[PDB]
Amino acid sequence: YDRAITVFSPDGRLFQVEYALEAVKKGSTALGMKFANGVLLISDKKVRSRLIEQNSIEKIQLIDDYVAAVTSGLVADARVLVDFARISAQQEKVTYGSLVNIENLVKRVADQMQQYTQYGGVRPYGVSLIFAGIDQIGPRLFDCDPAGTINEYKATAIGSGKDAVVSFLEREYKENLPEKEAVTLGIKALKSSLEEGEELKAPEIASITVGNKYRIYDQEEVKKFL
Amino acid sequence: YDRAITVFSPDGRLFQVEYALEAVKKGSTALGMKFANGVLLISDKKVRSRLIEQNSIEKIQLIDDYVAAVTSGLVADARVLVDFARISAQQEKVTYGSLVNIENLVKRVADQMQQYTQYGGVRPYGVSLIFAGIDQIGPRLFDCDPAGTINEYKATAIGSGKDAVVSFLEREYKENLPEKEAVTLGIKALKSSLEEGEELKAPEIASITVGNKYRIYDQEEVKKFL
Amino acid sequence: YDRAITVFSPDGRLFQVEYALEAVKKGSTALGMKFANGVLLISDKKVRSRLIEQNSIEKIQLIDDYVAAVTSGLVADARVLVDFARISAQQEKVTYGSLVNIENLVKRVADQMQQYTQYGGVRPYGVSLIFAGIDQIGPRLFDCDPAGTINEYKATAIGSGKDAVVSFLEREYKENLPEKEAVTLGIKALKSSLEEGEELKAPEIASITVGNKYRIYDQEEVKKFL
Amino acid sequence: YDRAITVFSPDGRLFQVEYALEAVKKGSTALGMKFANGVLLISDKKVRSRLIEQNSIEKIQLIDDYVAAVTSGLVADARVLVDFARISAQQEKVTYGSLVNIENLVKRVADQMQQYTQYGGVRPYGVSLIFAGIDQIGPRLFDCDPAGTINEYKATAIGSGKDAVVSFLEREYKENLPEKEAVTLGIKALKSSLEEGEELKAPEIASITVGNKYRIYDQEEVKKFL
Amino acid sequence: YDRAITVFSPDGRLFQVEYALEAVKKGSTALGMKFANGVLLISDKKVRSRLIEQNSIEKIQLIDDYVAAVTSGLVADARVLVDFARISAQQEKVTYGSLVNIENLVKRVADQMQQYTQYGGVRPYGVSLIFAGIDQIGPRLFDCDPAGTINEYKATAIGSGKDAVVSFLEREYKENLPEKEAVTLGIKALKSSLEEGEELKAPEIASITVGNKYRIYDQEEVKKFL
Amino acid sequence: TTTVGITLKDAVIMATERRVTMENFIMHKNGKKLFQIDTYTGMTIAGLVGDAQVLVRYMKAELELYRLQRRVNMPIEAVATLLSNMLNQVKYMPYMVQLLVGGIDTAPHVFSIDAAGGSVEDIYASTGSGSPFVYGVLESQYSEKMTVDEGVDLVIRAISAAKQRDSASGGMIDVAVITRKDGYVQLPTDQIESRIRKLGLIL
Amino acid sequence: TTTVGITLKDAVIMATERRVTMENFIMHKNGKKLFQIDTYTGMTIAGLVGDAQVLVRYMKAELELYRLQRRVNMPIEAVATLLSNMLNQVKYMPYMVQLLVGGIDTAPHVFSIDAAGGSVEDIYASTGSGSPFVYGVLESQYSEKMTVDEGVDLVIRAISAAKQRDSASGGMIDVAVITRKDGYVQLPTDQIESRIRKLGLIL
Amino acid sequence: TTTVGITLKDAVIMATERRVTMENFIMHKNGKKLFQIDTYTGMTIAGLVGDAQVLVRYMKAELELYRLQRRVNMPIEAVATLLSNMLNQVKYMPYMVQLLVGGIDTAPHVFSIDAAGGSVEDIYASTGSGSPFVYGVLESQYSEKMTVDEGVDLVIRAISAAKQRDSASGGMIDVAVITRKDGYVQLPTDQIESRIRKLGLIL
Amino acid sequence: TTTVGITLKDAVIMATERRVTMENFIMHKNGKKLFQIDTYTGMTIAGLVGDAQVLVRYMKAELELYRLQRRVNMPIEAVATLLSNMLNQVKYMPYMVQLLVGGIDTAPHVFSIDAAGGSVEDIYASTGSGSPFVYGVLESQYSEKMTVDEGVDLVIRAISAAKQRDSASGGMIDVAVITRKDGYVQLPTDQIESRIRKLGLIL
Repeated sequence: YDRAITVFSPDGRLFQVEYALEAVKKGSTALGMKFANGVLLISDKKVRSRLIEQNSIEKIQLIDDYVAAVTSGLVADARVLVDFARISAQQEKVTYGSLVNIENLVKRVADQMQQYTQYGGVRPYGVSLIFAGIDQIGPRLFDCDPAGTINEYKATAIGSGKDAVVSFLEREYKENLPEKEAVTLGIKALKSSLEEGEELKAPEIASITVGNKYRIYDQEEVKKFL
Repeated sequence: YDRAITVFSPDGRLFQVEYALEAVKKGSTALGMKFANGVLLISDKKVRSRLIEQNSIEKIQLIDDYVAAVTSGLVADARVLVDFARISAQQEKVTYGSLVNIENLVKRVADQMQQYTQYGGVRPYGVSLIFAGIDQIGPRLFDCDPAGTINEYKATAIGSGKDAVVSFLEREYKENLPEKEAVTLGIKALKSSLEEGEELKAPEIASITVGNKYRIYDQEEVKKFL
Repeated sequence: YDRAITVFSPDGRLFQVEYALEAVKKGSTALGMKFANGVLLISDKKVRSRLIEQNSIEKIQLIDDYVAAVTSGLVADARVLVDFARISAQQEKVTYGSLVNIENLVKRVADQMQQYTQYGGVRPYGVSLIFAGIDQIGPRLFDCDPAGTINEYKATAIGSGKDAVVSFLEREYKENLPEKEAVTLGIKALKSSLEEGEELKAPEIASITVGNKYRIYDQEEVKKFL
Repeated sequence: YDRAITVFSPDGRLFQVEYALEAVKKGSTALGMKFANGVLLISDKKVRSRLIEQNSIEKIQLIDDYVAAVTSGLVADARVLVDFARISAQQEKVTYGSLVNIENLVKRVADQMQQYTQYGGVRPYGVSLIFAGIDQIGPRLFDCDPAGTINEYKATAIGSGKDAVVSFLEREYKENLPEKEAVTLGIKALKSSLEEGEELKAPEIASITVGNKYRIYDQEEVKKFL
Repeated sequence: YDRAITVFSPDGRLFQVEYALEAVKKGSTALGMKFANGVLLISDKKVRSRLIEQNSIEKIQLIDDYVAAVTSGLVADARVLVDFARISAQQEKVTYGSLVNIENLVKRVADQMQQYTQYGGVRPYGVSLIFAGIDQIGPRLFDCDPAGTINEYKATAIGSGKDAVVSFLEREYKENLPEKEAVTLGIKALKSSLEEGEELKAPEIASITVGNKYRIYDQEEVKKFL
Repeated sequence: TTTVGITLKDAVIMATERRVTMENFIMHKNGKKLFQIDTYTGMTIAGLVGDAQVLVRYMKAELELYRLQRRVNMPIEAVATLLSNMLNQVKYMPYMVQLLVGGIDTAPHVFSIDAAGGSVEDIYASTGSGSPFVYGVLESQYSEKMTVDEGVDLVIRAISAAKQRDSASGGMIDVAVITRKDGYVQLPTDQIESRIRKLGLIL
Repeated sequence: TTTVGITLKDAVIMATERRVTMENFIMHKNGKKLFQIDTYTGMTIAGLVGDAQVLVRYMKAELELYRLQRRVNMPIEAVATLLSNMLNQVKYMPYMVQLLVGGIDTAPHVFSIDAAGGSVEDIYASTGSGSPFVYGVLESQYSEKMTVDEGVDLVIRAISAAKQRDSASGGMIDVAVITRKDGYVQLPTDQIESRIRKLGLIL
Repeated sequence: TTTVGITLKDAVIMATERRVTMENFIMHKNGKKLFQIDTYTGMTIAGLVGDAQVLVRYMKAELELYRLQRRVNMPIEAVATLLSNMLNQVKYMPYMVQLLVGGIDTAPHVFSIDAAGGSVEDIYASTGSGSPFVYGVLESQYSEKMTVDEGVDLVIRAISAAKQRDSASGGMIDVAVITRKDGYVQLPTDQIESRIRKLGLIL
Repeated sequence: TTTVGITLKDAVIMATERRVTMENFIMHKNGKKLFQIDTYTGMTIAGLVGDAQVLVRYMKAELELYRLQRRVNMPIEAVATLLSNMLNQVKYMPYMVQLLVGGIDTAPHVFSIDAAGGSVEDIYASTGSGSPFVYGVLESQYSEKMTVDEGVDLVIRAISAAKQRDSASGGMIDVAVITRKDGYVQLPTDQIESRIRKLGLIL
C-alpha cells in the first residue's frame, strides 16, 4: 500500500527518492570548503583490510584539470555518474571551446539524475556528489542530491558523517582563510565527526588555487598535517 | 486499492495529480501581482542554515529578458521545467523572430506537464510556477498547475503560503498602483502569511515596467523596503 | 513486500544486487596475487565426476595475450561477460592500437554490469570476476562486483572460499616475492580455505611476467608444486 | 511470492532456470559418447502408438554434414533451437568459409539461450541438447543447458534417463574403443536406465568417424546390435 | 499462484499452452488419412441452425493447389493462421519457384505459433491444424499443436472427437487402400466418435491423388457414401 | 574466361579453364571456377572474381541448409530461381557475374543466369570471354545422342579451341561430369591430359 | 557587400554598408548587415542573405540562452568556436556565408569565420565583395595607438573607398562601436553624416 | 609499391619494400608494409595506406579474438575468406587496396585478394606498382625444389630488380620467413644487407 | 602553409608558420597552427582551417578525457591510430587536412597523417604547401646527432627557406620544443627573433 516505486505519496513525497537518500547515508564521508583563493576537497579513506592497494584507491576523481569531484553512496553509480560528468565536460570543451561555468556541468549531471528519478522502470541513482573547482566566476563548490537538487556552498559535507560535520562547520567556519589553516580546520572537522572509531586515518586531500591546477597531495604530505 | 497511478477515480478525480498538488503545498511560498505599468514577482527566501551561499540562491529565474518565472514544489522538477521553458522561448525567438505573446510559452509549458499527467509509467511534475512579463498585449501574469491548468491573474501566489495570501489579496488589493506601494503591499502580504516564524526575512523581489527589462533588486535595496 | 526488484530499500540497499551477491558466494573459488615482476591467477577446479573432459574445462579465460580473467558465480553470465570483455578489448586494440591500460577494460566491463543493475526488467549479472595482466603502468589485478564495484588489489580472491583466503592473505602475504614461492603461498591459501573436503585437488594455475605472455601451466607442472 | 520470473532468490538461484530444468527432466532420454576415431549419438525412440510414422520421426537432427545434434525437453523449443543452430552454422560457412571449430557454434547457441534467460518478459528455453561432430581439433561432444552452460564430455547423456546412465558411465566407460563395442556399451547403458518398461525398443543410432560424414543407421542394422 | 502466463511450472509445464490445449478440445472434430496414391481430409460440419448458408461454410481451406488444411479450436485464430500459411506458401512459390516440400511450410507455421508461445504479453494460438498434400517426396499428412509440435501421421484426427477416432484408427486402419474404401473407413471413424448426437450429418470431404489437384466433393456425392 | 555446360542423355558435363585476371596481366595460372554446389549439381564461374566467389559461398550455404532441413536435394529449376531472385533483389548495385548452374535431379539440366538474373533452360550453354568459340564448335559438332566419353571429348575440343583463339582463357582445363549414378565426380588432371594427348590438341 | 572590424586599445569598431542584392540588380538600398548578438559583442554579415539571417537568429538565440543559464556573457573565443562547430557540422550542404564576429569581454577581439568554419584571431578583419579595398586602406593607415574617433574615421574612410571603387557595396554606412564602458552603442546616422561631411568624402 | 610472396616446400616467404608515397613526392623512406597478422601467418600491403592499415588493424583484432575464443590458429583459407567477405560487403564505397596474405597451417599458402575481394590460391604472388617485374623474375628463376636460403635470395633478387626498374618502390627491403618450426621470424636488416652484399646487387 | 617536425636524440621539435588564407588573398598574418594536444605531445596543422581546428578540438578533448580516465599520457602510436581511425571512418565526406602529430612518451616520435588516415613513423616530416623546400633542406643538412639548439636552428633555416621560396607560407615563425624533461615549452617570439638575427636570415 505504501508505494515503493517512483510515484507520489498522499502527502506529496517521493519514497524512492528518500530510499536513495538514506542509501547515501551509508556511504563514506567526504567534505569540501572554500578558502582564500580556491577550494579544497577532503575525503576520508577507511582502509578496512590490509590487502587493498593503498595508493590507487581514489575517491577524489577529476572531471577536468579545472573541475574535481568526490562522491558518496553506491560506488558503481558514482563511477558511472563521474564518467558521464567527464564526457559532458569534454563535450562542453568541444562545443564552446572552454569551460566557462562549472554550473552548467553540475546542472547537466543533476538533470541526468532527475531523468532516472522521473521515468518509471528505473531506480534513481543512489549516490551523492560534491563538485569543486574554479571558473570565470571564481572558486565554486556544489552539492548533488539523488533528487537532483543542487546547492552552492561555502563549505559542505557528504556521506555518513553529515550532521556532526555540518554542526562543526556552522560553529567554527570562517570565510576567507589561508590554505594550511583551512585544511587543518577540515581535518579537525573530520576528526570531530569520526570519533566513533577512536582513530581518524590518513585521509586523501586535494586543493586548487585560482590560476593553478589540482595538487592532490601524496601520502607523505598529508601525514604532516595529521 | 484507492488508485495510486494516473487513472481515474469512481467519482472522477486524478489521484496522482492531487498528490502532486499536495506535494507543492510543501514548497516555498512565492507571489506575484500586476502594478500600474508592469508586473512584479516577490519570492520568499527561507535561508535555513548560515552555510548556504546567500547571494546565488535564486528562485526568480529568468526565461527571457521579457519573461520571468518563479516556482514552488519539487526543486528538481522546477529546474528541469524552467530549462524546458527557456529552450521553448528561444525556439519561438528563432522561429517567429520575437516573443509576441507569453501565453504561447505558458501553454507549451503546461502542455508539457500535461503529457506526463496523461501517459502511464511516469509521475507528473510535482511543481507549480507563475510566469510574469510584458508582451505586445501588455503586462501578463500566469499560473501553472501540476495538472496543467493555467489561469491569468491580476495578483496571485503559490507555495505553502497560498490561502492566507490570497485572502489578503481579496481583501486589500487594488488594480492600478505605483511600484513602491505595490511592492510594499506585497511585503505586507508575505508578512501576513508567514506570521508563524515571527520574523519574515529579507526576501528577493523583482519587477519589470513595460519598455524596460528586469530589475532584480540587490540585497541592499530590499532591506530599505523592509 | 520486501522489494524483490532493482529498486531501493527503506534503509537504502539494493536487494537484487545482494541476491546476485550471495549467488556468487555459491560459485567456485579462485584467487590472484601480485608477485615480483608480474601477477598470477590460481583457480580451483572441483572435478566432480570422472566423465567430464579433464583438460578442456577452463576457468582461466584469456581476454588478450596481455589481459587474463577468471570468474565465479553463474557460469553462463561468466561466459557472456568474458565474451563482451574480449570484444571490448579487441575494439580498444582497433581504435587505440594498443592496450595501454587494463583499467579502461575493467571499467567498461563493470559499467556493462551496472547497466543491468540500473534499468528495470532485467536481472543483474550473478557473476564475479578478477582481471590480471600487465600494461604500460605495470602488473595490475582488479576485482569485479555484480554491483559493478572494482577494486585494485595486491592479492585477492573470489568465490565460495572468500573469507578464509582473505584472512590467510592478511596474515601471511608479502609484497615482492619470486614466482615459485608466490604460487606455493597461493596453493597454501587454497588449501587453508578448502579444508572441508580434506583434499585439495590438482588446480589450474597461470602467470605472467612483464615483457612476456601467459604461461598457463600444464597438468604435469602443477602436480610438482602440489 | 517465492520468485516466479527470471530474477534472483535470496540465496541466489534462478527459479525459472530451475523450472525449465525439471521441464527437461520430463523429456525423452538420449546419449552420446566418444570412441576411437569419432563420436556417436544414440537416441531412445519411445514409439507410443502404432499410428505415428515409424521412419520419419527423427531425433538425430543434422546441423551440418560435420556437426549433429540430439535434443530433449520441449520439442518445439528443440526444433526452433536446431533451426537457429543450422542457420548459425551456415552463416559461419558463409563468413569463415569452413567450420573450423564446433565450439563457436555451441557457444552461439548457448548465448542465444542465455539471452532469453537474461531479459524479462520471455521464458527460457525448456530444452537441453548435446552436440557431436569432428573439426580441425578432433571429435567433440558438448552439452547445452537451459541456463546456457556448456560442458565438453567424453561421454554424456540427457533427458529423463540422466542419473542411471551417468552412473553406468562413471562405472564402465573406457576412453579409446572401437565403434561396434562402443555402441554395444551405449545400448547397454540405455537398457540399464530404461529398465522400468521392461523392454528397451529399437532406438536410433548415428556415428561419425573423422574424415567421413554421418552414417545414420537404418532400421535393419540397429536390430542386429539389439 | 498457479501461474497463468507463459512461464514455467515447478514441475516444468507450460500452463497457458495447456489452456490453449483443452481450448482446442472444444472445437469441431476433423480427420485425415493417407490412402494408396494420396491423402484425404474429412471434416465434420455441425450445422446447428437452419439459417446459416449451408454451402459456403468451409473448414477444408486450401493453402495451395497442392497443400490443403483443416482446423479446429478458435476459428478466428484458425483464419489468421491459415492466411499466414497461404502467404508463406506463396512467398515460397516466389522465392524457390515451386513448393518442393510441404514440411518447410508446416515448420514455418509451427514456428509462428511458437513465437507467441515464447514471448510474454501475447496469448498463444488456441488452434490446432492438420495439413495434407503431395510434394516431391509424396503424400504427406502433418499435425500442428498450439505448442508448435508437429507430427507426421499416416492417419490422424483433431478436435473434440480425438480419442475415440484415434482408438478406431489404432484398431482398424490399413496402410495402402483405395480411395472409396478409405473414405468409407473415414466416415465409419467419424460415426464411431460422434455417436452422442445419434446422427452423424452430411460432412465435407476432400482428397488428392498424386499428379492431380484437389477434388472437394459437392453435396450430392458425399450423400452417396453416407 | 570461359565456361561450358553440356547436357546429354543421362548426365551433364561442365568444365572451365583455370586462369584468373583480375588485371590485364594474367596473374594466376591455376584458379578455380568449377564448384561443387551440392551432391548432384555444380556451378561454374564467368564473372568478377570476388562477387562470383561470394555467390558460390552463399549458394553452397543455402543448398546445404536446404538439404539439411528437408532431406531432399534441390531441383535445378529451384536453384536457378533462387539465384535469379537473389541477383534481382539487387541490380542497381549489381553483381557483375555471368553464372551457369547445371545438374541432374530426375533429368539433367544446365541453366544460364546473367547479371540481372535471367534464368533460361537450354541443353548446352557457355559464358565468359571465350564463349562464342565454344558455342561455335558445340553448334557444329554437338549431337544429343552422345555418350559420356564423347561428351567430355567434345568439351575438351571446345575449351582447347577457346584457349587457342582467346587471350582471357587459358591454363589447364578441369572437367567434372555429374551424373545420377556416380554422383559428382571431378576428373583427375592425369585423365584429362590423357584425353588431350589422345585427341592430339597438345603443343 | 563589405564589412570591417577594427580592434583598438579598449574598444572594437565594426561597420557594414547597407545594400542587398539578392540579384545583380541592386534591389534594397537600405538593408541590415550589422547585428547586436549580445550586450557586449556584435556580428556582421557578408554572405547569402537568407543563410546569414538564419545564422544571426540562431546565434542571438543561443547567446541569450547562454547568458540566461549562467549569468555571464559569452567569451569571443567561445562564440567563434560555437559558430565554427555549427558551420562545420554541415559543410556538404553548407551555408554560403562569410561571417565576422567581434566584441569585448576582458580584451577586445574581432574574429573571422569563413563558410567552412575557420576561426582565426586578428586585430583588423573584413569580409565581402568589397573586402580587399578596405584591407588595403587599413594596411596603409591603421595603427594600434588610435582613439575611438580616429578609429571610426578610419572605418568611414575605408568603407567610403570601398563604395567608390566597388559595385556590390554602397548605400548609407552604419557603424557601431562596442566598448566595455558604454556597452553596445550604434551610432545614429546624423553623426555618421557629420563625420562624412567633416572628412570631405561626400559627393 | 611492391610485395612478394613465395611458397616453397615447408615454408612461405613474404617481403615488401619500405617507401610510402602518399603523394608523387616520395615522402617516407622507411614505412611498414609487412605485418604479423598471427603467430603463423602474415599480411602484406600494396594499396592506399590508410585503408590498408585499417584493414591490418581489423584483421589483427579478428584473428586474435578468433584464437582467443577457440585456442586454434585460423586456416589460411579462412582468413582469405573472411577478408573477401569483408571487402565485398562494401565495394561501392570500396577500399582501394591490393592485399596479400600468406602463412602456414598444415601446408604453406600465399593468397591474393584484390579490392573487390577475389581470393585465389597460388604458389607465388605479388601486388603493387612494381609487380610485373617480380612476376617476371619469379617466372624465370623460381622452382618449387628450393630451400629457405635459396628462396630468400630469390626474393631479394626480385625486389632488387623492382627497385632498379621502378619509381614507386624503393628503400630498404624487409623480409620475413614464416615456417612451421620457428614460427614467425622477421629477418634483421643486418642479415638482409649481408645477403645483398653476397649477391652483389649493391651500388 | 608549411609545417615541420624533427626528432632528435631526446626531444622532438615542431614548428609552423602563421599565415592563414582561406582565400588567395592572404588574410591573416598571425594565425595559429601549432597546438598543444597534451602535456607531452603536440599537433600541427596543414589543411583546411575549419576542419583542422575541429580535429584539434576533438583530439584535445579525447586526450584529456583519456588522461583523466587512466592517469597516464597517451602513446604517440595510440594518438596517431585514433586519429587515423577517426579520419577513415569518414573518407567520402572527408576532412581535407594534412595532420602531423609529434611528441615523446618513452622515445620521441613524429607521425604524419594524410586526409585518408595513413599513419607512418618517420624521424623528420613536414606537410603543407611549402613542404618540399623544408624536406630538401632537412635532407641536405639533417643529422640525428644534433642538440636542441642545432635542431631549432635547422628548423628556423628550413621555414625561412620555405618563406623565401613560397607564396602560401609566411609571417612570423613559432616553434615549440617538446622534451621529456621540461615538458611542452613553446619558445617566446623574442628568442626566435634572436635566433633569426643570429643566423642572418633577416631582411
